Amino acid sequence: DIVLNDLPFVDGPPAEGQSRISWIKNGEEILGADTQYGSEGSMNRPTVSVLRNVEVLDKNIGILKTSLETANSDIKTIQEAGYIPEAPRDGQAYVRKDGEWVLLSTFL
Amino acid sequence: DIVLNDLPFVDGPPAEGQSRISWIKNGEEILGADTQYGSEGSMNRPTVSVLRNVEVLDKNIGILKTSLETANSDIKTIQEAGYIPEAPRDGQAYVRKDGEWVLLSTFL
Amino acid sequence: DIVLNDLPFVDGPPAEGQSRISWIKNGEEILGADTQYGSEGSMNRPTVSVLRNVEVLDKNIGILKTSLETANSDIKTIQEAGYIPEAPRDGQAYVRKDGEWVLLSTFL
Repeated sequence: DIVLNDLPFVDGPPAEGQSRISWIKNGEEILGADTQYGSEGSMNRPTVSVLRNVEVLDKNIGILKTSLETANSDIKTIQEAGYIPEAPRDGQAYVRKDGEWVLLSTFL
Repeated sequence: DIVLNDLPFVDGPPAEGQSRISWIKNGEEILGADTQYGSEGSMNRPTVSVLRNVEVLDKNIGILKTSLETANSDIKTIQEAGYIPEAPRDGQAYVRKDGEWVLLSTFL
Repeated sequence: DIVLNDLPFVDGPPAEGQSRISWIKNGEEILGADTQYGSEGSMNRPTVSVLRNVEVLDKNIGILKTSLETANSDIKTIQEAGYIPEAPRDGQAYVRKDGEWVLLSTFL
């Protein structure tokens, strides 16, 4: 069975591998980042955690995609296998000739 | 066909089961939460809605995973079924013996 | 193979079709939107980008869903095809009659 990543942040009690998101609180210092690409500061904090979740969802979609591509290829192989369908169910015996079922009695 | 959950929040006119996200507006009071795990306050508001969407995406990925696991098991069953491939198409009749196609004429 | 959309915003160096998310920075003017449904303003900015990503994930899940629905239908068709399983492997020849394998020798 398919193993996916759990979301790293939750708005509620966390399970293994998870942390509880920290929403912006009244009373805490309201801050942003001090570099051009940093993500620190309370104003960014919960949004960063939501993005961490989004990155994991993207990876999980990729895991499903790979498995589905394999399923699609496996299906195509089965479709191309040339498996033979049932013969008539009419109390008569059949043999295989030129991609069809032919009565055994025509040869006896 | 597979039934997934619609995203509960949209940045545009909503359809059934959806609400329009409320971005932070100039003039409104800029607030956070008053408890350690609450998510209230304008500073959190749109981020909370985006997280609601993320939670639904996670569930939808799970629905696809379950369906794909069933597909994978169904494919494995077909692969293990021992279905028989076509016989030669050469104007001759064939019968089945020891997992192969053998000429009927060898028995007559 | 299945073609999905790349996420438009990343917290790191972008690849083709991507932009680097701009987190809220100390020193920049802290602003929201000036209309009831606009998303402008630094306070909304990274959250908007995360939502853009969420919208793309939703679309990608839909692409997988369509492909998986086709796989499921293709599997059902194979299951309903009436393909014939192997005959006994016992050194004897078999012919097909009434949905079963019957010994050729019973007809000779």
